[PDB]
Amino acid sequence: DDDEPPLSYEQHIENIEPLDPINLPLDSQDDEYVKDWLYDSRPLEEDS
Amino acid sequence: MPRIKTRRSKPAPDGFEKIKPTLTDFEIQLRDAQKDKSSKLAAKSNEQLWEIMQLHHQRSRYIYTLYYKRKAISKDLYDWLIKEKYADKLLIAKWRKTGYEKLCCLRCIQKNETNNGSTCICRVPRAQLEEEARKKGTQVSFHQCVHCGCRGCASTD
Amino acid sequence: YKDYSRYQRPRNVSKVKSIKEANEWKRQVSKEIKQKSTRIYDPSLNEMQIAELNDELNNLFKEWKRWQWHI
Amino acid sequence: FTKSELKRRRKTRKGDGPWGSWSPKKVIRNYPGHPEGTTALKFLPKTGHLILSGGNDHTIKIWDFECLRDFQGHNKPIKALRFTEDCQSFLSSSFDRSVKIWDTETGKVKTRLHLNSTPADVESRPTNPHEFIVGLSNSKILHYDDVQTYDHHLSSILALKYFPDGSKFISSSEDKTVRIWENQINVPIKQISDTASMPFLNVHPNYFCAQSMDNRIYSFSKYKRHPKKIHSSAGYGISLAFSGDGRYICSGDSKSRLFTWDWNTSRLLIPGNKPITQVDWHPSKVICSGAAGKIYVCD
Amino acid sequence: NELHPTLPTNHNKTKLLKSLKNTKYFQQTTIDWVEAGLQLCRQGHNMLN
Amino acid sequence: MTSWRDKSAKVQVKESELPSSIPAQTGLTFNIWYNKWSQGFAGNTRFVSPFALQPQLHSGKTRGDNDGQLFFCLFFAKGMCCLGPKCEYLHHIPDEEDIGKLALRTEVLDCFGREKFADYREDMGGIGSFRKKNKTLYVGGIDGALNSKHLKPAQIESRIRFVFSRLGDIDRIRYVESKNCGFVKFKYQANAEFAKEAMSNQTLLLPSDKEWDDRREGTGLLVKWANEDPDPAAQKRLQEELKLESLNMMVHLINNNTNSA
Amino acid sequence: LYTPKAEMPPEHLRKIINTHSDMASKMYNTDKKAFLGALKYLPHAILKLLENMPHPWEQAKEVKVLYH
Ligand SMILES: [Zn+2]
Ligand SMILES: [Zn+2]
Ligand SMILES: [Zn+2]
Ligand SMILES: [Zn+2]
Repeated sequence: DDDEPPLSYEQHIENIEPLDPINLPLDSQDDEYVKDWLYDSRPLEEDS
Repeated sequence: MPRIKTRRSKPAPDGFEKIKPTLTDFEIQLRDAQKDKSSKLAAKSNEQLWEIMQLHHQRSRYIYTLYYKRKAISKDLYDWLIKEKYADKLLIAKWRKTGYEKLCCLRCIQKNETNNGSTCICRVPRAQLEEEARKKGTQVSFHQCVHCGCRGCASTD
Repeated sequence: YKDYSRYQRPRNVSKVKSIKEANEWKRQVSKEIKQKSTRIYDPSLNEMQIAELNDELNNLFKEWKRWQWHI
Repeated sequence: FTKSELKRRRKTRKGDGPWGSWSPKKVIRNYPGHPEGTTALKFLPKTGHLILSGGNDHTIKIWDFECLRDFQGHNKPIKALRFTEDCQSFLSSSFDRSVKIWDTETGKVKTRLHLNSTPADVESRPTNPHEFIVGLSNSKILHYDDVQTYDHHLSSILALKYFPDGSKFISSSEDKTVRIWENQINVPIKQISDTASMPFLNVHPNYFCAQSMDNRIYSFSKYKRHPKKIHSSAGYGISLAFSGDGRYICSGDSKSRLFTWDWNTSRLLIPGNKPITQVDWHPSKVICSGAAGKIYVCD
Repeated sequence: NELHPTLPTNHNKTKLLKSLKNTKYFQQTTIDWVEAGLQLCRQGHNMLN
Repeated sequence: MTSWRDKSAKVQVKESELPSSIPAQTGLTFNIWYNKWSQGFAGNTRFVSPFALQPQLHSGKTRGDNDGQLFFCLFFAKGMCCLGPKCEYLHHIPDEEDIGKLALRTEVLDCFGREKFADYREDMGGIGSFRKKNKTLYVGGIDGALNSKHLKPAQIESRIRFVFSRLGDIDRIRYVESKNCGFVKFKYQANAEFAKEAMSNQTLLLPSDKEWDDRREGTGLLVKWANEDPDPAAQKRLQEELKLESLNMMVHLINNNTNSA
Repeated sequence: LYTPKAEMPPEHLRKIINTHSDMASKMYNTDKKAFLGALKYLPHAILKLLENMPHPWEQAKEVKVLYH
């Protein structure tokens, strides 16, 4: 509603658990190399 | 990596629950400080900022003392705390250096932000500040740093 | 709020209410007293007009007596 | 300066360091312990050291402002309780058609007042006169010698107050009127019909009263309210409280009528059970009895 | 888009945020994206108001 | 010393007890840039100050005393300073030692640190001008201060003589009944600037009066800067003191040329 | 010389935006000017926000912000 202000993050959002994301089932054998890191936020971010 | 317990977040290491009750107690203090205590003074509003910089300092100082002074947490836990934002990576690192072990803030050392290229006053030893109070004949005209309110991070003090 | 610049006299003086309220109705007479007093001395030459305007003055000035009388 | 001398100086700051020095309403406390709902609450007028809280379990439990003592002796729900200023007496009134006195000294019933027709829902102690003012479903106010009966409105009388000057007794009823009583003449001095049942009233500690209704809280020598279908209390700080049956605590100023805050209480570990039945301030704190079987302290 | 290329300039040594970071008045932290969005909506409404 | 230097300054008003920042509603919607009310008419806007200085009570050492602060707390004068001993400015009646510190500074700005302006405000209110060393206050609006009690004409001056005597050394106090107003002249300008903000929007009630419960309902008095004194009994005193000021400056000025040679 | 701009707690930023909810005091006068002066920069902040929007696979995305 346009009457209500945008709700504060720390009271109404920060505490709640997020939800499941849109991740494909994923194969275990065909997709072995990529299933560890395909859905990371930054993939392979600390892999030197 | 995010403070939120996402699915991406790696679960807790082993020694965490022995220090979780203190860490939650620092957390609830931080939630209280940000509650929009509406004040009128500018002197009161930045004191509310000064309490927040104090609480966040105290939490990281505790985690620093556990890993380095007491070695009572594992390194896998201690890296997990830093990756999950419970402690400040850089503020801890300054404490390892021999001059900056009682450091107020990352903000306080910075030469660039100030007018002249100097650290803030709360980086000067008090006994030196007492000396110009002897020189000027006037008691020391410093009480709290503006960007935290510190009263001497100085290692000698 | 509620201005007092909108409404009428209101007609009866005794029916008006507490003293902090009739104070502003009272100055809501005095301005038209001031305005039409300045409209007395004008050389605008309409002698019939300023006669009916003189009667309106005497009417409002009697009201000004009555608002003071209630207080 | 030396490292030892500089060590003894550094402890002279009060805190450990580095901050160690050189040189609206909210809910503070929740109290359970009544078995049934809590209908009335009164506070000690002299010391502020205790509460006197009625109940729907017929008991009276004296709470420390911990539970000190229990006062039984009524057979049914205690609708109203009032403590006396110049006396060490407590006048309790219940649904059992009796106004029972209490000696605070020995904790025993002294006197029972008689001849009410039906359940007695109000007791107010007149300040100077050593009188008792009870009102009820009897549709009349009985002035008790601690004598006069006042031809009442037409329906049951919800709230009654006493004041030392004229209009000694202010009364409120479910015929949607509020009468100001001339008790020596024993007839109405003034009628206030502006309410559209008036369940609660409160005397300002300005010589006025705050009158309640379903959706409009008025004052009498308005207050901006939306739909708060129906207790009132006036702090010495001007602030005027309003207890709701929809769990809303409506805080207001008794100068601009403005409502500066509205809260919502957490029920207990039913949603219909969360009203506030009664409320009172001390002689900076707010003590509200709720139908969730708990007393809450608002700071 | 491919018929008319607009070539970038090489003397643009001052980006916005890089020069804007240098001042004492700005500070730097890390927070959630949704929190960043809600702050911008609260700030952006507060600016237009 | 015994009344001021012995104790420390006391918190006058609690920070929760401070008034709301929004003014009383004299319009339809609040304006956010200009913190005022916009639509409709504009009513009155003056009210009696809820707070007042008890000078022998609230004076004491503060934080500005140890720092060598030159300026007095603005809300010490209104009776409104919530910092108490933690406040950066001074909390006491200006003295000869204090105005001696302000001597190089008083020329362009007041004892409260606010900068003086070129010419006076239209109603002679506000801070003041640096062009004239005004030491005389126009005590006006006395009817709304007294809550429309009559009293007499000289008892009103008795209220003025008691209140302003606590706020500094006085040159003279004159009350005029036909003009229903007072003229208070001080020894120093800094007392006059201090007593101006101290006594703006106050009331001369003295709780031995019956309206003491209704001191808030009134309008409140106006202390503004005074114009010149038009009677020649005072005009001849002006150029007499201006003559003595000039003779005291020439002795100081030939010693500058004595050292210059 | 030079250093790496300081890292600040999230609670330091969140206190500020909570404090500037209802700004009617006299202390806010410079900060009221600041909001108008930042209005020119505001389409730049919208670009840095919408390009950093979390893609569908991720629940929450922690971005690094620069605030007044
Ligand atoms: Zn610091
Ligand atoms: Zn510092
Ligand atoms: Zn510091
Ligand atoms: Zn002060």
